[PDB]
Amino acid sequence: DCGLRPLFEKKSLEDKTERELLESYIIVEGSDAEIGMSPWQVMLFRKSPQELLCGASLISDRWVLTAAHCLLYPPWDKNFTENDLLVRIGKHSRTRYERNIEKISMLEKIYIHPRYNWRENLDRDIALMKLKKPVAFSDYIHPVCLPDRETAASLLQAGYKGRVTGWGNLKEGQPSVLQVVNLPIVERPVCKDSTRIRITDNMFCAGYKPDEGKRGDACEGDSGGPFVMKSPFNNRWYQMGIVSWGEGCDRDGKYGFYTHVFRLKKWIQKVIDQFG
Amino acid sequence: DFEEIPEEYL
Ligand SMILES: CCCCNc1cc(C)nc2nc(Nc3cc(Cl)ccc3C)nn12
Repeated sequence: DCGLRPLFEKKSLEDKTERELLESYIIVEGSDAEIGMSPWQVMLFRKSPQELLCGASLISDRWVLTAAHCLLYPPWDKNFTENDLLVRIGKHSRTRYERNIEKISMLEKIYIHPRYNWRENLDRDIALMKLKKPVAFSDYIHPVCLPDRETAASLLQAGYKGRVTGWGNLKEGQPSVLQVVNLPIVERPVCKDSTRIRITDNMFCAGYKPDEGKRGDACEGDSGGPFVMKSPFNNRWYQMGIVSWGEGCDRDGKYGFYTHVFRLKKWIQKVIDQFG
Repeated sequence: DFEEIPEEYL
């Protein structure tokens, strides 16, 4: 039942910008999200001090997907464990305890990809989190779909637009509510030529060219969040990427880099069936 | 500026 939103697809109602995504299938400079627009959006919350760590996504009633560098990053002495964090699902407001709406969960086990490369370019920047107990779905909480080989092949193309959501910085003040922005996928060559960092096949970049007029990007605080696309075949939302890294925020000639979810799906399946 | 979450979760 993944990827079908209670307040939209199931009622045959469209959100205000999804048409832009479908029309292309031939957070800085984002807008406030509509209620229930991204029911799979998760907030990684640190207990002490109470603070926003990263974004993440709900892929089932028991698992949450996020970026490995949100939990483990030796250069900044970051190394969190199960009890250092809380997962908050179904939110809209960044700072308020949305009573009766959001659900806060504890973590049972964190899984970081064995070959996550924090030393050089954040290659394989992905991690799974097993919640202590299943989250009940609702109008504001619903999992997103993971792509199958076919869906990934036909949607992950230069020019095609995806959607990124997060409570991160609005500029390189934080927002009051979840922000959203739609960005086009950029050709590998252009991605490579925009940075000194060695780019691997487990990443793709997104953003507008300096001449396209439109702009927008993810920023600090958004890492670990989902880059989603709506399939025009079955109308479901699929998570194609994970906000990984960027050089600054919304700089011209620069683009955001995302973890290529499908390329690492084997590991995801492996961990899920072997541990629950 | 985060709002106090219930101690039941902490
Ligand atoms: C490979 C080195 C990249 C340097 N920039 C980094 C380093 C680290 C540790 N974490 C980082 N998180 C982010 N967030 C991020 C993600 C996108 Cl998609 C676009 C703009 C930004 C801000 N950027 N970033």
